[PDB]
Amino acid sequence: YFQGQAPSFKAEAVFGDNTFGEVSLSDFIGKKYVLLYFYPLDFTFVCPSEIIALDKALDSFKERNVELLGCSVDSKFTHLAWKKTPLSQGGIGNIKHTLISDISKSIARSYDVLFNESVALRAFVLIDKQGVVQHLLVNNLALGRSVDEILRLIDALQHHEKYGDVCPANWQK
Amino acid sequence: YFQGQAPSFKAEAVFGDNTFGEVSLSDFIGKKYVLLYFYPLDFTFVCPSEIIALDKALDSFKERNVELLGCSVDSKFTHLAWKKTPLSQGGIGNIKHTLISDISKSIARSYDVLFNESVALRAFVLIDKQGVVQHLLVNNLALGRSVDEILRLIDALQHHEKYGDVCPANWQK
Amino acid sequence: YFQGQAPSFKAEAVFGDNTFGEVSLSDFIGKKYVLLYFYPLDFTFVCPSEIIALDKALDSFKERNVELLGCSVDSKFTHLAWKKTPLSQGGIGNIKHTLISDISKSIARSYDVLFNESVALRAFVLIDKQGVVQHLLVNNLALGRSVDEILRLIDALQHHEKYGDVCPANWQK
Amino acid sequence: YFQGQAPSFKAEAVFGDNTFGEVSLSDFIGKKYVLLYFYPLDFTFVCPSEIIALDKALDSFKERNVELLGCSVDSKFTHLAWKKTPLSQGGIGNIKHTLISDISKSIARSYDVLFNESVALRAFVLIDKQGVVQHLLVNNLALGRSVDEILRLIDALQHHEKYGDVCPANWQK
Amino acid sequence: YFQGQAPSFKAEAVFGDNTFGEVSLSDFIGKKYVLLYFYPLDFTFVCPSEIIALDKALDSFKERNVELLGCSVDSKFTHLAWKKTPLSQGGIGNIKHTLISDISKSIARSYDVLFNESVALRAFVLIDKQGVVQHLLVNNLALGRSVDEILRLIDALQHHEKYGDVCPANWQK
Amino acid sequence: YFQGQAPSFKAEAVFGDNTFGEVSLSDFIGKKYVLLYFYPLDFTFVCPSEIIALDKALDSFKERNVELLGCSVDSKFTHLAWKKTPLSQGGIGNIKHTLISDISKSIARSYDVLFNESVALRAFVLIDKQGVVQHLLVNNLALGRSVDEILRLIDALQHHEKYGDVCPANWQK
Amino acid sequence: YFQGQAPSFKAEAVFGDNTFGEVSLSDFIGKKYVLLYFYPLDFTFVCPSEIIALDKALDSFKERNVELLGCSVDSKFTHLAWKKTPLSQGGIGNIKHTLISDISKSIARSYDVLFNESVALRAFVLIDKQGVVQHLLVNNLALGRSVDEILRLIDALQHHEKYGDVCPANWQK
Amino acid sequence: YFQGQAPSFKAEAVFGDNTFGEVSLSDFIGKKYVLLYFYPLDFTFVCPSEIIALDKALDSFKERNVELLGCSVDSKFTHLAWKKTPLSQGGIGNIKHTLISDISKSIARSYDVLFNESVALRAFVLIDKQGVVQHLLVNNLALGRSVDEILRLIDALQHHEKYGDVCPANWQK
Repeated sequence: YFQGQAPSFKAEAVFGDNTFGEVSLSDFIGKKYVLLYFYPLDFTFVCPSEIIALDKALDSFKERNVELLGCSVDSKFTHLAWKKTPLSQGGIGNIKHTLISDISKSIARSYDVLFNESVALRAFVLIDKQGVVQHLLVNNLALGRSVDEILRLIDALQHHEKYGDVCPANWQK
Repeated sequence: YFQGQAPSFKAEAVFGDNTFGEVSLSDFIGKKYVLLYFYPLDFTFVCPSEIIALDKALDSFKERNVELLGCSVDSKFTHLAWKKTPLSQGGIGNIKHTLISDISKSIARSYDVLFNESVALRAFVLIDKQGVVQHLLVNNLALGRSVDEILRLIDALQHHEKYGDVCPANWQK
Repeated sequence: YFQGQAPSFKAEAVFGDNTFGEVSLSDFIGKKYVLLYFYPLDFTFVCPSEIIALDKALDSFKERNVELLGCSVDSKFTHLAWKKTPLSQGGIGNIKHTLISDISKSIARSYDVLFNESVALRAFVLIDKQGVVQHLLVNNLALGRSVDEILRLIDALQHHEKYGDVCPANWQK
Repeated sequence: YFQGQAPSFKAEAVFGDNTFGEVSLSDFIGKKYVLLYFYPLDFTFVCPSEIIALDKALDSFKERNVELLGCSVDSKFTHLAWKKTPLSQGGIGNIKHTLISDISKSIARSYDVLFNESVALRAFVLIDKQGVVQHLLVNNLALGRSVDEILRLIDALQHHEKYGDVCPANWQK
Repeated sequence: YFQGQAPSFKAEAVFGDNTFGEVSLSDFIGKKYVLLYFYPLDFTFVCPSEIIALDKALDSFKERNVELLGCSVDSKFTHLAWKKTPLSQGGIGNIKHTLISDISKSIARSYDVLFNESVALRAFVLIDKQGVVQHLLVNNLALGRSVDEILRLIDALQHHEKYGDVCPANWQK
Repeated sequence: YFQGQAPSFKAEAVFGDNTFGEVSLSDFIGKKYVLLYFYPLDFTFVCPSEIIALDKALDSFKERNVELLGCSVDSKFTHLAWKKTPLSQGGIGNIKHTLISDISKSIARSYDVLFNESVALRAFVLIDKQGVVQHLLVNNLALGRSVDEILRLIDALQHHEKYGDVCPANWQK
Repeated sequence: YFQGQAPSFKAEAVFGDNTFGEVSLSDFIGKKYVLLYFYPLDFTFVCPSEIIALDKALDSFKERNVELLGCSVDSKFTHLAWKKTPLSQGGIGNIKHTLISDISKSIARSYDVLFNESVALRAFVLIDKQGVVQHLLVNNLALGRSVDEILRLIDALQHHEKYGDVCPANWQK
Repeated sequence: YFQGQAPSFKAEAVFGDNTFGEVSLSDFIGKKYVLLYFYPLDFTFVCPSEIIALDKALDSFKERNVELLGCSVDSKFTHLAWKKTPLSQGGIGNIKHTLISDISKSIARSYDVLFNESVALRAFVLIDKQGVVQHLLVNNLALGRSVDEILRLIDALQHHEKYGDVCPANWQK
């Protein structure tokens, strides 16, 4: 879970292109950091503040070599229809980051974010280039407003990998 | 785990006073936010960068109404002896925040941070005034260097509770 | 399963009105016969020949006191968006019979029609006014083309309840 | 069950000849469609309306390349004695289709038609040339009167295999 | 099993009268000794040497206050048809002792005489007026020829209950 | 149990010689019939009527090619001491048939004659030259007085193996 | 096991009197210390060095208020016969301390001294007046020669209860 | 447990040198006898009467070829800090025998001395050169005062291995 590799997955996905494909978490090993996020459902009457805020800050994730992956229990076909629905009609519009489909609910379950065997709870999961979990943000920290905070944690992660931790001055073995 | 209450505990503890007592996570409900952190062991030759950095920033946690709780699998007696050992001799000195004792390893286990049924992995767990988990920081984000980041997440949490999430401008039900 | 009551359910639903509600199979006891049907997913590129054929023959089901219930693993929100998508754009249009939502997949599972813990297989289940299964049609009999056959089975069911079975002429106890 | 092959069996049987043999459901693969039917017991005082009606329509099943298989928990020896009992004395007479014997009750159990670990419930199971279930008719649809309906479903099955389903006119991907 | 009461049962039965009823092993407590016997099947081509030999010696069992109970996995309806079939046509004729029906196979199973979850093995079980097993005869001792031996064991049982065991002359505590 | 081979055993034993050895039930296959008998304990104040009666009739068992095996949960050492105790002092004297020792209670358990995980119940088990159980005599038929009856069953067994069962005169397939 | 009460038992026993009775370990609570010892079997050809050495030192146990209890898997009847066998004939003679009988092997099992579900291993178990285990002596310390050592441990136990442990001179909290 | 080898272990350890290493119980096979002892915790306010008494008698164990091993659930790092704390400040000082670390609590558990999945109970375990348990001393016999008694048991063990047990004079097979 937090000891070694993040739970692996092989899922169906709608790319920025609106073309379908398969995405495995291992595809990003030694290539990109992954910001995997969960949301409950497509097409609801609760505004999709996290998908939109994250997509609005897509270039900030790309500059930091981070692959954004949005995940819900909906099918890839539902994801595509929600992208073909404009924001003015309750849709997400043509977002440019990938939406993965957790139709069997196994992904949500492996990340311990599945609510009453039905929908995923809101969660932000940062995974490093080796496939190791660095953070899990939930509840009042898993909001669209949290984008600025996620990017600061990515900068801290990237800074920590480069320089390591610091020792208290007066401490000695 | 991330759905409702954080795993409950009733543990032995060494207070800032160097006096012993009992601490329950529920003692802080409707009183304080809790920053529960784990570290593997007392008395090792790896500098205690997280205990010291957090204690150096104690006043920043108090101003934000956050109770700092340090936890390892060591006994309260070992915690006390490590506080009575100065930094120059490999100790932590008289830190002013509480060190809880997870002698049965049940706390570490309930937070899924127990490594090979022996020691806890490094972790920072932020819990709100209702006893609900807001974040879990691990691996390269569970360093002493992370203090600035923890406080920014507390400020975001506190800001999010006050104002809620924001909706994309052009989105409509 | 086929001995007494059909598996019970309490599900979310999109009515003919495009209004949301809850539907329990027991709501129809002593009121209506139920033709519960399953299909895999909303929004796919396989034409929805069964939803459309059944809705086109809705008045034939109403005259025979049969409540049509369509079911897939999609949410009620997805069902509503697929109804708000016209046939020319790959939608189902404003169908006048109820679409129930099996978001937890428990309904499909109870009827033994859940394929690889993901989607429901095509199935037509006829249930009497006492809540007892009369038929299960699957595979090459669970097609849109089958509507004429379903109605003939309803007429046979209704005729059998009224008159009972017939005995061979020359047979004697 | 309804996903791939119908439950397989290897049973003792009384043929039209009144000779004994073994019948496996797989014997009919790529040869015949199978109409497997269950009834509770031989020699009862309830007239055998389903065995007799089906045998009276045997030529209609043969013209449609359908093998009729009657099944109860009785032995092949009991089946033979019931065939050697004329209709006027409470028997079935010399029927020309096969009666299989489910002495261990394993067949009934695999088709989920075993009542209180004793006798099979009335059921009509249509199986295609590949050994896949197409329908299950039970309760008020598992009557002798249902013969006309079974044959119409066979005609629909055979028609559906030849031509496939039909798409709604105005629907487009 | 052999410690206290013989396995209890409540079964369907064909009496000497050819009338149907229910028989419980407990009906005979404080009334009769019971000679419960098992055989595999009715209507086979193996002569029913045990049913016939026992019925031919019925008066010898009645004089010794023994109730004869024949048991197989066949239904009461099959038992009745086999009694209505004369010996010359492979039947048992109008036997005057009761044939019980073990349709669920639970009786055979409780006496550990059920062969491959299908038919009962040949067995002679003598039960006393308190419902306690006195003997089990099987294999080459469970033959029709064994009648003379069964009656000698009943005489020994009845003699042993009246007088108890005998002590060796020269033995002393 | 009664289907094929009697439960196998390899036990410690006191022979007629008062010498110790090992006895396996399989040693007698194709050589002797075995009359295995159980009794609760050595050295009690209940006279050993079955050991003594059987030993007094030893020559009758030898003439019929039957190996007598007495069994209790006592050790071979206890068996030997009870044989070295004369009948006048509560012993069995120098009996000439084998006493096997069921120190682990596994033999009694395999024959379903173990009472409250402590001692064996009285039982007479006749086993043929192929190692198959022919009878089990218990309770009021497992007395010392039963010797005459055991020998009559051996004569019937031996007669049945030679000539088989007899068919009723007027019966025909 | 070693935390609170020693495993409880209610066993059959042969007293010094050669009279039979029942012994419960709880009978000695607040009355006597108990030296419970195990040995494999009565009547063997291995001299009973532990029973004899302990009985020869009986008065040393009585002066120290210790109840000696000898235990093996043999019956009380075997124990009595071994006491009625003199030492010159391989017996134990009239020992004056109690021999308990572990016929079900449950006592040996509860003390973890049961060897291959057959006999108890040699063991000396000292139990205090509150029913708490103070020592377990096994293998090369569970010999008849060990009597002097057992009594020294009883003297140490009794001395430790009276005066408690001693603290190192220069040690301070 | 007491049948063959004492539970094996591979543990971290602080040697007399104050250097760290690994200790396996098997390292001492065919070399030394082992006196493995357990105590609950380092750094408590209960004086360490057993560690100190045993270390004060170290030369008596060395002369008898006995390796002293002290064990608690504390880490090797805590053990080292307690040795670097003088007796006057509540420490153990520079003891010259090994302290093993049972950080996972698996050793305590294998010896059945783990109290409430937290700390080990006081116990003295003597193990021979073949790795076989000879004694377990607990409760009021597991005190610092017990050193004189432990050494007398070692002398008895060593004497018993050399000369074996003694037979009662008048006893004969």
